[PDB]
Amino acid sequence: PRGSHMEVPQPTDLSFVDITDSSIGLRWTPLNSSTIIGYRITVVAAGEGIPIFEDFVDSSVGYYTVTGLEPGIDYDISVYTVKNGGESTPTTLTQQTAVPPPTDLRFTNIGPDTMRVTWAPPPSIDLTNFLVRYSPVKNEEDVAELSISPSDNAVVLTNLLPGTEYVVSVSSVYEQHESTPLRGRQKT
Repeated sequence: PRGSHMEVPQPTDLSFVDITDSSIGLRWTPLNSSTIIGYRITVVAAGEGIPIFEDFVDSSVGYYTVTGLEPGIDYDISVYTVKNGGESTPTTLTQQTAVPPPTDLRFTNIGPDTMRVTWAPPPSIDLTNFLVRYSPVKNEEDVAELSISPSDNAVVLTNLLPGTEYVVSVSSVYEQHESTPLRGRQKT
């Protein structure tokens, strides 16, 4: 088959960085095979079959990018070492672009048992909702939850206990997938 040889090693140390705004960066360490032609990289969502993406770089390149990925969906990335119409077996790994969390959580005690909580939503994403979780700092198991409109950047928590500290987390939710929690704590 491929015959003429000293096999074509694949690369190693495949690395993937994401979020930062839909941009996935893929980097790796050069293969061993002497006189390489370049690399071929594919990114494919882990499900249906049409959305595969491909890019090809030169031998002197060790990274490449893919844009506008879907938040919360798993992608498999494969890098092949290329040598004039000859390719190595690929190295691969999976990546799940994070759902952008909200930012800058602010507390405003508006009553002895009431507090207003506001935040800045993640720009450029049509969220399903924000999920608010809160509980006393001494009993995180007495957590309470609230599902807030994606167009809403605030919520009033009521019926809180006097002289009590609460832990409040706000999470973006996009098709069942939550962002890391935006967390803060305040005392009534």
